[PDB]
Amino acid sequence: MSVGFIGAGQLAFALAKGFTAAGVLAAHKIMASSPDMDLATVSALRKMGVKLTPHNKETVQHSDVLFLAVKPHIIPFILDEIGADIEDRHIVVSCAAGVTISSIEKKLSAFRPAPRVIRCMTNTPVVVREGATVYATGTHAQVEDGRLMEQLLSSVGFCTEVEEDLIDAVTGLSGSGPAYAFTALDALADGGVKMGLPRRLAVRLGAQALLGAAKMLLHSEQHPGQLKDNVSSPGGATIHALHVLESGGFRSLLINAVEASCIRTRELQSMAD
Amino acid sequence: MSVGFIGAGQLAFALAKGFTAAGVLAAHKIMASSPDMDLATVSALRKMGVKLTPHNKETVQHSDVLFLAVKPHIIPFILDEIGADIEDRHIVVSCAAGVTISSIEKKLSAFRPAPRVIRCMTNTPVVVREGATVYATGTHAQVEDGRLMEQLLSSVGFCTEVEEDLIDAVTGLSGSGPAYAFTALDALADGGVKMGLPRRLAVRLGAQALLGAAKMLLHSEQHPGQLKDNVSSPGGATIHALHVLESGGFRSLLINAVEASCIRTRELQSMAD
Amino acid sequence: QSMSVGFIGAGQLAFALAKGFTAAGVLAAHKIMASSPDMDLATVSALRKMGVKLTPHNKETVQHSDVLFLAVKPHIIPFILDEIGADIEDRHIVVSCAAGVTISSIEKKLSAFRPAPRVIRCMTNTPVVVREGATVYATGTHAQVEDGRLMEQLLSSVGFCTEVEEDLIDAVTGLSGSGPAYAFTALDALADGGVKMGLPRRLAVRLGAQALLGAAKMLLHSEQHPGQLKDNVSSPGGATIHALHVLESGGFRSLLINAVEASCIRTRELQSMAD
Amino acid sequence: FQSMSVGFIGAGQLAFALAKGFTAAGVLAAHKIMASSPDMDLATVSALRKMGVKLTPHNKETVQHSDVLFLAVKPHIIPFILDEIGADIEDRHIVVSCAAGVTISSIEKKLSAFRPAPRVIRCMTNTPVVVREGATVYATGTHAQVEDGRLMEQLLSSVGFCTEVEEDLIDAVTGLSGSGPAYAFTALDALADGGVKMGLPRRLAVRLGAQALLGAAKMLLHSEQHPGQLKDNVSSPGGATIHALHVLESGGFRSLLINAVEASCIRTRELQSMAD
Ligand SMILES: O=CN1CCC[C@H]1C(=O)O
Ligand SMILES: O=CN1CCC[C@H]1C(=O)O
Ligand SMILES: O=CN1CCC[C@H]1C(=O)O
Ligand SMILES: O=CN1CCC[C@H]1C(=O)O
Repeated sequence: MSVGFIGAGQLAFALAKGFTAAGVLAAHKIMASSPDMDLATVSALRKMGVKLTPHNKETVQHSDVLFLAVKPHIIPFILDEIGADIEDRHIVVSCAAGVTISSIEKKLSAFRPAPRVIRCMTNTPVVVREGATVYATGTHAQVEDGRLMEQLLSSVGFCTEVEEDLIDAVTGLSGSGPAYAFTALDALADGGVKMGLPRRLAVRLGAQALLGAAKMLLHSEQHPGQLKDNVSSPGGATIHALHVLESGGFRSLLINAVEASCIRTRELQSMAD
Repeated sequence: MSVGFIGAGQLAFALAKGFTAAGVLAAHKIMASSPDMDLATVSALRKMGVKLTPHNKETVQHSDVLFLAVKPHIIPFILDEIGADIEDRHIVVSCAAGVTISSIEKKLSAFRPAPRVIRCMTNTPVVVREGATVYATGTHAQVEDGRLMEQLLSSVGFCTEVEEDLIDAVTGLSGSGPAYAFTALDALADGGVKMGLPRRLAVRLGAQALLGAAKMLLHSEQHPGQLKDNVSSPGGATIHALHVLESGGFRSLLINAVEASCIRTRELQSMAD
Repeated sequence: QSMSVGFIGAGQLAFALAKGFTAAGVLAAHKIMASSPDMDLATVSALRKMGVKLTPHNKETVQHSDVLFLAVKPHIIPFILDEIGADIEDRHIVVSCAAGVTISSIEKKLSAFRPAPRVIRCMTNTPVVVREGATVYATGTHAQVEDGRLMEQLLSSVGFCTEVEEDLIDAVTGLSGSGPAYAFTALDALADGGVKMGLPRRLAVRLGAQALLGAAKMLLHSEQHPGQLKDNVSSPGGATIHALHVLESGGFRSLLINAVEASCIRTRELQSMAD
Repeated sequence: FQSMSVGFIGAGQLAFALAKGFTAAGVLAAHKIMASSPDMDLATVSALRKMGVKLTPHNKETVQHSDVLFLAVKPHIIPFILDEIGADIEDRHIVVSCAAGVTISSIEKKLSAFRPAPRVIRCMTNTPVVVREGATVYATGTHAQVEDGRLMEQLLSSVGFCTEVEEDLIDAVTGLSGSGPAYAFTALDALADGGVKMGLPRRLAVRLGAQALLGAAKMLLHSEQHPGQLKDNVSSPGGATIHALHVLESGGFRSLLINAVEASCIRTRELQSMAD
């Protein structure tokens, strides 16, 4: 099979790099297109083996699965540019935040009547094949289309099917989650440096701490609260540090963040509607 | 070689499980001892293949490397119990928080004059072989002793040598860090549930988000701030969520936490001095 | 070259551009004119001693200028356009500096007189006066391609300048348009802190200003983003990382984000209020 | 001073920044500069090599081939350096400590155990010397000749602002201009986040924020006004800027920067007293 990318943002690069690292796709069977392709990401993808072109039309003509990794504002402009080139073989996979299956199908249906559409919310760590992906199938997607999507995106991380009305919430949690983590890792590093550690060592240890904790959770049947309980010894350093987190309302800020991101995602649909 | 554990807390179990999963030690070459061994962790370690005993003395007699995974309060009581049994072959590895190499050597030197002592700060994710470990070598540790320690603890995570005066700070960062992460994952899950996701899915996606983000950081040369910049698209959901984190002082709470844990660790030394 | 520049309005922004353009030597002699209803005598004196021609009639500036800067308050823009509208000619480039006011609304006023007014909208800031301004501009629907290039070269002589899409200008206003006032507020507070710890006020003002200029210049001359530079200069256990913690505890970052957003939102309100 | 050699004990960020500024200003030949450091596997050590600076692992070699000696090491290393090279300090030497908090008195006391009249200067500079826009103060020790202080004023003025102060002000200077660039990097990172939130590309938001701050600082430096008057001058009635100033005030923005200068100054004083 052949995969194409319309758009060349951080996400298209991350997916193409994950797919090739996963060995599920010969990078020569990947094509990308952009309006502005920087001399870096161009040389990044050209050194990767990904054929490029500045015309979205050529990418559609040589690709089977079409990932749309463009800003939600640009999706309808793209769809009306390539809709005449959409064939029956194509599966159109929108990664745009908020943009609904219905709006994409209604644009494409003006050309050929049964577009096969999938909507997905994934994230940048597909680049190291630890992405978190959900997807919903559209009204003309054959059953095999969803199984293919599940197989392909599982090669670069966790992936599961959801009902479309959960995707804005998923965007607030795992779509934006890596930025929450980078912010937390920056701050944990500042705390390590304050108490005397070299910056390099502080960044490394904070990151390894988070990675091991998350893997511990993924590999147990327990919820986060029981694990917190398990590792907080009576009277110890850790329970003292947890108290100062609670005193600033640490937990509510992360709830606030998921909510704010989910709500903004819904606005990005409405503004594009 | 043969490894022994004095104490059977969450840490001794986590290390023994990591070592056996790593295949660096035949679990029959691991011995553990505890004052109170619960019928679970006993059956956990007995099903694992680890020989047990309720006498610390037998564990010393059949082990080469001796991990002391007991509360800092109990260390000097242990040392005066086993000090007469310490032989020239033994390497004594203290995992206790705050307890200094000097205090351990001064206890053991009352018996035989050149105890080989190592101090380390590791964490529970060694159980899934993603620990974060630092260690400092004592005044009679041969050079090979530190290289052995580095090899053994690298089989269950990241490991590096540090000067002893950084270890209290490391405790505040990666020693306590998993609890910070479990707290954050609990709260991120509450945020996902608030916006409509099933609890199971919310826990899974938050954890995968954190793991992928941390792996992304470990696999780039960049610091956390540049990665935050890379994934925050103009006007998007993520930058909106980051603002609400900043408005609650999210960053300062994690700095507060590392500081509080490091300071409490120093108190645990002084109270034991 | 042979080109002439005119200012309608004589507030602090128009003064700052006239002074910066003359310090740049980018125009021939006597090529700058400015007009206003009630110009204060100091501004009259300063501009006159600068070589800038002055007149109370906006029509005179229009008639002797090729590039026309409108540096008046957004509320005043519709009245000026009604006054000068019949005097706008094909050769003219109308550059609006008013916050919020859209190219669309300017072209709509001017088109009732002549059909194809050449309009550019820009957001610049006061430090053009020392040739370190930050300027963005957007071109209107009847601007020739050479009009944007002319504007770029002109405003580059007094600072950074780049073209943007018009829908970014409100956000630029919140960042570099209001930026200098955020900096003056910060420098006043840093000086207060220096004085609290025992420095003379004069020394505290100078040191804080020099620290901010040096820091901004470091960033401009590196490929790095600010986060990496913060990491580079915060030594373990040191005085600087201790002070960064107290900034974080008060949510220092969130306040500057709040400021950019508040200025951008108010700028959007200044368009609609005119519309 | 086309004949004098400059030496750096320490080859870190400050040493690189000064050496780069000194050579960029043409005030010193790079081959007249020598630096020593504990470990050579530093990015700063490699950059010094490429600049033409001579590097050595032995502090005593630096001492023996330099006339002006910059101590660019952490405060708690100063007493260890002074014990190592004290016997090699000759009469021609000017010793310039850049360490935060460490007093002239403590440096002279160590060196005087060897030769009796060490010429010592204490300074507090900052990283922007690397683009020749540093902010520097210095105080002269009890055996410094009058030409030593004016030589110091001459050398450091080539990489930014420089003035002599009484020593009891240097801890305060550290909290203001020593730590100052870090306050600005934090402020620039947040302003860029603000620009991005409102729809600007990140690269453009970084560029515009930096240019705004540079131009503001230069405006202030080039007037006789204090910052308050300039804030008044650029804040038009009912406008976007004054609305934004109000939200800064509502979070106590001014008090946070006062808190910062104070916290850095207090920590600098602790760094001395710990070493004492
Ligand atoms: O209880 C957990 N931990 C991990 C670091 C040391 C110990 C403590 O909290 O004191
Ligand atoms: O910019 C990053 N992301 C990830 C989720 C969607 C997009 C956004 O912020 O709008
Ligand atoms: O680390 C940076 N600096 C600049 C001033 C002194 C030193 C410190 O923070 O202690
Ligand atoms: O008053 C100052 N300024 C600078 C940006 C625009 C204008 C305003 O605040 O509305």
